[PDB]
Amino acid sequence: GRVRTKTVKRASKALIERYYPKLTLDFQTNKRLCDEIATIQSKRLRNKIAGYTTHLMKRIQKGPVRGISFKLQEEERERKDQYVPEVSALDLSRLNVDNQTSDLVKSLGLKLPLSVINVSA
Amino acid sequence: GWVPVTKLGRLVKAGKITTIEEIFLHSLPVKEFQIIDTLLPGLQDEVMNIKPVQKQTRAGQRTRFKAVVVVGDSNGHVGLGIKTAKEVAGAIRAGIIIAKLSVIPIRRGYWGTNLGQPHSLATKTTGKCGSVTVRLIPAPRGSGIVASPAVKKLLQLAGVEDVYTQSNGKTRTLENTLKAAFVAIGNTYGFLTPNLWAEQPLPVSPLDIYSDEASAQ
Amino acid sequence: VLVQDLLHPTAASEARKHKLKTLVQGPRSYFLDVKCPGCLNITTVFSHAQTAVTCESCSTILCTPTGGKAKLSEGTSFRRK
Amino acid sequence: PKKRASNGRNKKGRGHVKPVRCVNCSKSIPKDKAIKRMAIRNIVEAAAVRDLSEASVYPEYALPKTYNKLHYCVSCAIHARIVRVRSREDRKNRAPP
Amino acid sequence: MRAKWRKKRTRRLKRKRRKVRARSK
Amino acid sequence: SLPATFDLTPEDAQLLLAANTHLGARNVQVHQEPYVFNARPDGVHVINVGKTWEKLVLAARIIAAIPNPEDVVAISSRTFGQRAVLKFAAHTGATPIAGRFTPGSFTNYITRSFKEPRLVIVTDPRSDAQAIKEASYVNIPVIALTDLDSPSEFVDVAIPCNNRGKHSIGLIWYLLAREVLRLRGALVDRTQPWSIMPDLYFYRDP
Amino acid sequence: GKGKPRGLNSARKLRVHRRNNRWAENNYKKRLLGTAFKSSPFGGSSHAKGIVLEKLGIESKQPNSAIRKCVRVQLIKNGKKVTAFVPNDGCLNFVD
Amino acid sequence: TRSSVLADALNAINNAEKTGKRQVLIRPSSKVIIKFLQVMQKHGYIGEFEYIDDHRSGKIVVQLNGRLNKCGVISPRFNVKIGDIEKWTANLLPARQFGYVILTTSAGIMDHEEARRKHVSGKILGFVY
Amino acid sequence: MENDKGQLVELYVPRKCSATNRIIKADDHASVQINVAKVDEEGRAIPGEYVTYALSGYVRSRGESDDSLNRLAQNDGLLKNVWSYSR
RNA sequence: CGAAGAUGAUCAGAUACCGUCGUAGUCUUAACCAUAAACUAUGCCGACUAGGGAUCGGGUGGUGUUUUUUUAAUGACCCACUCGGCACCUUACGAGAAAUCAAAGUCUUUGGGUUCUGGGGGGAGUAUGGUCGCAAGGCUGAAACUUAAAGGAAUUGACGGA
Ligand SMILES: [Mg+2]
Ligand SMILES: [Mg+2]
Ligand SMILES: [Mg+2]
Ligand SMILES: [Mg+2]
Ligand SMILES: [Mg+2]
Ligand SMILES: [Mg+2]
Ligand SMILES: [Mg+2]
Ligand SMILES: [Mg+2]
Ligand SMILES: [Mg+2]
Ligand SMILES: [Mg+2]
Ligand SMILES: [Mg+2]
Ligand SMILES: [Mg+2]
Ligand SMILES: [Mg+2]
Ligand SMILES: [Mg+2]
Ligand SMILES: [Zn+2]
Repeated sequence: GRVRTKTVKRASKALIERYYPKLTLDFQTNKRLCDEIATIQSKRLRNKIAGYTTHLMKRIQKGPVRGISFKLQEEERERKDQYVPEVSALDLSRLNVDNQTSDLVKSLGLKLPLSVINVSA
Repeated sequence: GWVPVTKLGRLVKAGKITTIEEIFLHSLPVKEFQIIDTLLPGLQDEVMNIKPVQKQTRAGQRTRFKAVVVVGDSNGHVGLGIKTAKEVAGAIRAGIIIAKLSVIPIRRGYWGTNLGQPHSLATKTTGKCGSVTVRLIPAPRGSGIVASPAVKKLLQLAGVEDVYTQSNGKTRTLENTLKAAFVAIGNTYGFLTPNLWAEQPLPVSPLDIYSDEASAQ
Repeated sequence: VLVQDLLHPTAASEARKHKLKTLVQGPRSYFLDVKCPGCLNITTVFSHAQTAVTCESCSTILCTPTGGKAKLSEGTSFRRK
Repeated sequence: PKKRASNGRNKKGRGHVKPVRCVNCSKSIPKDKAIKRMAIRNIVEAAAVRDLSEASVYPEYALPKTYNKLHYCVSCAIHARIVRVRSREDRKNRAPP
Repeated sequence: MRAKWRKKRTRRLKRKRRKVRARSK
Repeated sequence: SLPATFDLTPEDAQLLLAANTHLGARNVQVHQEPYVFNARPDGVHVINVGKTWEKLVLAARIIAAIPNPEDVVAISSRTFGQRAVLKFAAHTGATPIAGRFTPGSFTNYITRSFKEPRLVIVTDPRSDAQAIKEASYVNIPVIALTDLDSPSEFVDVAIPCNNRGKHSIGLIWYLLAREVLRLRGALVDRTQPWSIMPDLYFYRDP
Repeated sequence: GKGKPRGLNSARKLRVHRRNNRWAENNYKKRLLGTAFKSSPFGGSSHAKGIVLEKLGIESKQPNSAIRKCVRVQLIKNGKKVTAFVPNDGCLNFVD
Repeated sequence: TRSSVLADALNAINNAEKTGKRQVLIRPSSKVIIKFLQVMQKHGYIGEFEYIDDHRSGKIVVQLNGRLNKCGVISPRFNVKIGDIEKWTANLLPARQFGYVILTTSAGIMDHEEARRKHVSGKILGFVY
Repeated sequence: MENDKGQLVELYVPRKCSATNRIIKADDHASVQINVAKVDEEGRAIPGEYVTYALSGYVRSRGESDDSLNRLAQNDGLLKNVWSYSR
């Protein structure tokens, strides 16, 4: 049974939340820099914290991790989320408008391309 | 000072609101007792009742203490706070906090002739909590507060001089009696009398006016 | 709806009511000039006509009474009022 | 206090329904209360379908079925784990599952 | 006692009370 | 009040009628009956899109009246509107809450997600029922995107729209962002369209 | 309409109903039947003189453990026998 | 069956004034109802009202502004001396300054202040505040 | 209210609901006040100038506040063809 | 089938539950009785107040499906209303001590009309008187005396051959 407690997990989240341009996918250097950037009171606890931090870094490598929110994730979100389709949807492929839909169009009085096609019911 | 959360608090400790009737008028929720402690500094607290409530356990009874606290000044404002705690001093202190947060105004009035400085309430009012119903009737001058002593202290701390009280249900349930009386004196501005029929131009909220003296950045 | 005009409702909302539950109650029945194909003489016949109404030429039935509106006898011509 | 609104039964506009007898203990119980299950079973069993097919003239015959409507009293359905006492909020649920 | 059998025991007592009076009457 | 350029345009009509914001539900509640225009056969009612546009412009007038924009919170717990609330967030000021609302965000000042808005816009009053119910505690008006069967309790400005369609949700958020920018100097003209396209408010698979 | 009749000419029904229901109180029943002058050994009186017959020791009800030191008394005006408590420490030595 | 139509009128008015509606439909519209509503209207508690004339008993639509707390009928119509008007006003009215006890008097249907000025008295119909 | 010697004594006239004219009192935290921006020529929003409504917690809890705001805005001119008196 | 009763087991006992029989009874005719947790533990009449969907009976309208085959009755079905019914679901505007309740709401802001019932628990539905019944019993119905609680709803715990 190797389930890790919240003192390990919360420490690892609070290490990746502020030392991401630091610690990498290697346990040995992560273990070394936990001694500088944190005051972990025992070597075994330091080793658990460093290994779970490394396990989390290997997960941020392939997709993001929910609950982990650092400021190199936000640009990685925003650059991917700036995408817009080039087909430019909600344009006119050739506007298929039903009967009561066209009555709505006419009662507005607006210029609409039309194709009145009855509803099979 | 606390340099707080809550935009209304950042207005109140900055001094953009210096009067509790602005908060009452705009119905702003007061979630910090220091707002009430600054806008109403002369607020007097009184411990109505401390009683033990008990919980049955696997072995033993766990006892906690329920404190009922009335805070108020004799110029038209009271609050009521019920807090349970493991110790009575903590129950009384957090009851003072909750009672300060629950401060409401009362509409005082005349039994009737409008010779100055209202002594009574403006309307018959009722309040219900549990089985208890408390009815306050306006009374002439020098009648006093004709009420049982807990309700009498709540109306004295609200600054009513002149009131009759009817009651119904188990008034020995003290928290229900005080909560029904507190509902009753909250209904005083709830009633629409003909002198409030005039439609008013609906003033702009201080959270819209001093919107940058709020919103710490 | 909390604000509505009870004095002038829509004709749809008054056709969609019971005959007694309208703003002023009145009948939904009517009368029919009915001409049987024998002669040209015309009998006025109630909508909900409760009675096997006979003309003088077609002296069997013009309408058949049912639970609501009467059923006209399949060759007669009907005009309203 | 009142446990259920349709008190334990299904009677809105009768007064009296009729009694049935429970199929396990013979108790008289009104038909709207009783507890009613259907037993649609194959005539033999799951295992002997191959035995009865290999011992069959008229190959792929029918495999006929038994259809039995069983009526239970409340005590016998609870003891036979047909209805299984529910929580106070979850006993309002009326769906077959 | 269940109140049904309390009522039943009361009926047994009542019959004896109106038989011991019909003895004297 | 609105002079001439706030009326419905054929371009916006093409947008709404293409993205099917006019296709309402099959069951209409009594508080959303006025937005119904002449129910189409095979069940589905037709929403008055001129009335949709008028309520959308009124909602944008409410949004462009809060002085600070960062306490005009946009809510969507449904995955269709989750892109659109972040886009409305980027384009106006608009603190976003996408995904889980975390009850105790308008009350409970010691939460990390504690916000004090002045106006809350939600995508569905069914799915975002917690945000509406908690805006009912701290005096916050609610702009909601509503279908004909969406609930109307503590909803102050119902913008009628097909909540079942991702194009409809994204376009409605798009027009709301566009008109809040038209009522300031970000989008200086009322007529020439916004080069930020409708299509980057639409949720994407896969 | 709250069960009781409200109409202007229903004072007969209201007063007869109040007279009938008044009988369910303890004090009105006891005062109107004359219970104090038929029952109640002190036949309406506040005090009554009597002759001591016997000194009794009554064992008190649970959870109290004591002997209560009463007297059996035949009332002079009435002939009824009553039991009377002798209240104080001692004072049963004072009776006779 | 129906026994007071003023009771149904005032009950419907109260049930929609509680729920915040601005119009009631009242059936079946007696002239006592009309003269009650005229006193309410001249004291400001209700707006315009309109008598729909069907050929049976009339209907009324009443505009309700926001001002009415309670209108009730005191049934039965008790006989009121001129000295015990003050008991009815103390019992039904929420304050001594506002509110009206509506009396029917041979001088007319009128509120208690008007009846005190005219020094008349009669039977009590209801109240409004 | 006012006393005999002038001196308006209230402490404070409460806001009344723009749909129903009920008093909006201090403990009623479901009530809102909605400011609509006033729009000048060429469609700006005039920072500072509002058409203000107040809706009570009663109508907002009852679900009538949207139609009430439709009626109020159409009466003050903010909306044109959304609300019909004849329902 | 089965009060009673036989009879076989069980059990410390078992004059009970279980098993086998089995009279009255269960059915009916002609009369009596007049009670039930006769319950929706919710009198009857009337009005108003919030949303929905299903269903039963009647009615109204589709130039709707089932007889799609040339300008294709009716019944049956579908859609939309409508009145009346048995109910249900959501909410709590409201009510309540709560459970819960569209009535158990429109109640201290207390009056739509009307009938019946109750006044702490026992003693006691007893005694007595009257009256009805063949009877069993029913209907009406106390008091002396006694008592500080009995009760209702919900909570936590503990316990259960759940
Ligand atoms: Mg039980
Ligand atoms: Mg029965
Ligand atoms: Mg009379
Ligand atoms: Mg024998
Ligand atoms: Mg009985
Ligand atoms: Mg029952
Ligand atoms: Mg009964
Ligand atoms: Mg009856
Ligand atoms: Mg048909
Ligand atoms: Mg009330
Ligand atoms: Mg008593
Ligand atoms: Mg008693
Ligand atoms: Mg007898
Ligand atoms: Mg209990
Ligand atoms: Zn003829």
